[PDB]
Amino acid sequence: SIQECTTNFRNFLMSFKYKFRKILDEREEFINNTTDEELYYIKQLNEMRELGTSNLNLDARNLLAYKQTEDLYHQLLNYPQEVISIMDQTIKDCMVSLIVDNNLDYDLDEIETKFYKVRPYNVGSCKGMRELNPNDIDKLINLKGLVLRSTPVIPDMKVAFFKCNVCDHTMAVEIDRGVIQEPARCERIDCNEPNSMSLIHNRCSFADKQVIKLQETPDFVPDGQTPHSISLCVYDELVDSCRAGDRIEVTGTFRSIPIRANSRQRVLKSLYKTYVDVVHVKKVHNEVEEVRQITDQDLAKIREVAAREDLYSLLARSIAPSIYELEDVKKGILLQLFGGTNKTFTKGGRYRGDINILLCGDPSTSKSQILQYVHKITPRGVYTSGKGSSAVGLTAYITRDVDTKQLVLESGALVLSDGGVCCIDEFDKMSDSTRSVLHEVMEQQTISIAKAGIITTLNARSSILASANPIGSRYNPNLPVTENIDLPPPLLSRFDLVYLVLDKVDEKNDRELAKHLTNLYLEDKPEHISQDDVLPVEFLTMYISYAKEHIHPIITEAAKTELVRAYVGMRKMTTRQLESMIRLAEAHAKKNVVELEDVQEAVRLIRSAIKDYATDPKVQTGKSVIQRKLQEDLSREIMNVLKMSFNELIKQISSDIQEALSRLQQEDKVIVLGEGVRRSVR
Amino acid sequence: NSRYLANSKENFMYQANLMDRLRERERRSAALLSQRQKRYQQFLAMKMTQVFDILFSLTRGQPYTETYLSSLIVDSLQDPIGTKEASEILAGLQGILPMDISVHQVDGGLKVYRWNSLDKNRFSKLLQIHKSKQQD
Repeated sequence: SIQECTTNFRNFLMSFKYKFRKILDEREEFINNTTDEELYYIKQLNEMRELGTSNLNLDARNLLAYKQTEDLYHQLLNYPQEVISIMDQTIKDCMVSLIVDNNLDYDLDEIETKFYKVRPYNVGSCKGMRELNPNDIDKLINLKGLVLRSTPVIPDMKVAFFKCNVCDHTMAVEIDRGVIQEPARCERIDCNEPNSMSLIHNRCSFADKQVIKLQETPDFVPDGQTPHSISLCVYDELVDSCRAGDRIEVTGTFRSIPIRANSRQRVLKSLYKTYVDVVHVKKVHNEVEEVRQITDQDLAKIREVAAREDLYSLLARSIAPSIYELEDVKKGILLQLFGGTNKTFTKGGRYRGDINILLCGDPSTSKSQILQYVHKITPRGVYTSGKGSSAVGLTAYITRDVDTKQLVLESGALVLSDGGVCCIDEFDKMSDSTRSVLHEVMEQQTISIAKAGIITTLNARSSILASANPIGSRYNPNLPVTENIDLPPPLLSRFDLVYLVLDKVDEKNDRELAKHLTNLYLEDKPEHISQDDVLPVEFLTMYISYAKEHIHPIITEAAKTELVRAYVGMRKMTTRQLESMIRLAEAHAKKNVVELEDVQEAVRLIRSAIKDYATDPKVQTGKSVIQRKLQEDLSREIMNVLKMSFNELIKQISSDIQEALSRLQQEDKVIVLGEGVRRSVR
Repeated sequence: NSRYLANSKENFMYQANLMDRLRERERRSAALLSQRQKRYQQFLAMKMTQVFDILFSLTRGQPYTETYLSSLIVDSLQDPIGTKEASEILAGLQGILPMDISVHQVDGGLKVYRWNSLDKNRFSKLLQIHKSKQQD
């Protein structure tokens, strides 16, 4: 009903608080009594008069929170063709009531003449392009896809302009439902001549109309099927707001227009061209004021794991519970998913904050299995090969549309992954023309292509996770790293972590690895492992997306001092290694600050690959003393006291400290006397 | 004899009396630094006069943010004014016509400008008053 939907929407905009949205979202532990009690729609209506806009970003989730608007939200998803027209009239009467209640000296004619439009978005009916049932004609369905191409603005006539050829009588006839009712006779009494009005297209009021081709999201497309596309229609002032390679959320009506079988006849085919009329554009003009993702109950569990000291070991085991060992390798990949923040500068250059990890060593060591697991976690991750993708498939291949037969520009494997991790297999089997393109992606995160007279720079800010392989498929220990792999020296310095996973023959390692792989095939579920030791895939994705949008670590003065000293010591044994330790230390605490414990962990990951070598590439008790010198060093401080606690010995002079104390206890040289303090021999 | 900065005097190669001149250099912190701040006012007072005759000679009423208005002034005066200097032009014009230009701050670091009626005769009379106050 018209009168029923009017009073329901009027009282909703005058009696709504932020506490109602927190009820349906299961948010009862973070409710403020100063900001949630105030009306949100009142401040939005007051800002429209001050700024002078004419579009309201109405949230569809707010209608479900109110118990009196339960039937109104169901009617909007059914046929919004008659519901939006009611909301455009109820918002006009509410604007006039706010002026009389405030008693302002403003022009009332300039406000009533302005036609206000409502833009609903973020509904509950999130049906994809494959679930478009035929009974959903003219229904607002939210779509979550990706923009493929962009078409220029096409003018759409709205008000026709006519002019006589005898008396020159200008007229203005509006178009109703796409029907241009031309006048048969002139309106002038002195003229009155049939078929004497001329249509002037240069004096007509045109409207903006843009066609955007949206591609289906690969996260929802089932395995074995190709993602289709759909046509979108953007009107009003929302044009020129969606570029190629952007993740938006289209929540508009699902209309349809008939097609003609011939360009000269008036016949129509049985098929109807389906198109989605865009109403609101929510990126994943104006700006998002806030987001209400996940659940507040899950945030308490997130902070519970963050308070535990075993976070670096729990997340390393849950990222790959099917691969044994590789603790140093999994610790680097975990930081690649998080990564450092992006401190954007206005007068400075853009610094790449991603972590480029390169795997090396002998093959058949669970190298290809790692690239298949990160792709399933990242929502924008891809998986490509070496020889299967040259320098054209990774950049942007110049394709053509099968509808307009025009030269279009399609994104590649490096452009579609705007925000994820790119998994490339067989990095050593790439051509020379493909290795030169990755030099600019790992530095400025930009792809400049100048072919066929089109010199454009494409942005590609994503991490590269590849796995190299030797020439003879066997890493010889008597050969340098630059000679075993055919990778360019400049390409090796651009990476951040160059792991070398070797296949060493060990009886103690092959016995434990075979028992771990056999337990996964015996039982489908790890019953021996507790639930608090392995995190599910759904909880791991919510912990990375939440920290990458709110947690921003800042390098303090104490953390920046140790980074300079660590960079000088590494050269005394390029500038790319300095930026790798910054993103590694920032992702470990992602804590609002960078502590000293996070910087020390990043140096251990870098020293794990660049050590045990100096002028040439390719036990410690008697030959390298240490144990012989520590017996006279730690006992020297103890003898000086008698002439102490365990914490005072470290500050006055810690795995080697406890080992030296156990050696003197067997020779009757010291006294334990508990773990608190130590006593010397009498 | 007009302004021509082209002379051969530049780069001509080749007790405690001069030490007193270095002591007077400390007074430049309140004189030379104050003159530098007044030099930017000369490039902002007379610069905002032609800006009001450029934006108001076009659209009006519709809302315009600070980021959208800054890119329109630089693109129209590149044949210049930087991005930082364009922000001070709209800020100085608010004190002249507070009843014509409405500024509403947004919680996040954004400023939206809006004007209804921009009269050229009213701005021409107020431009001579602001120019004479800075000269004293």
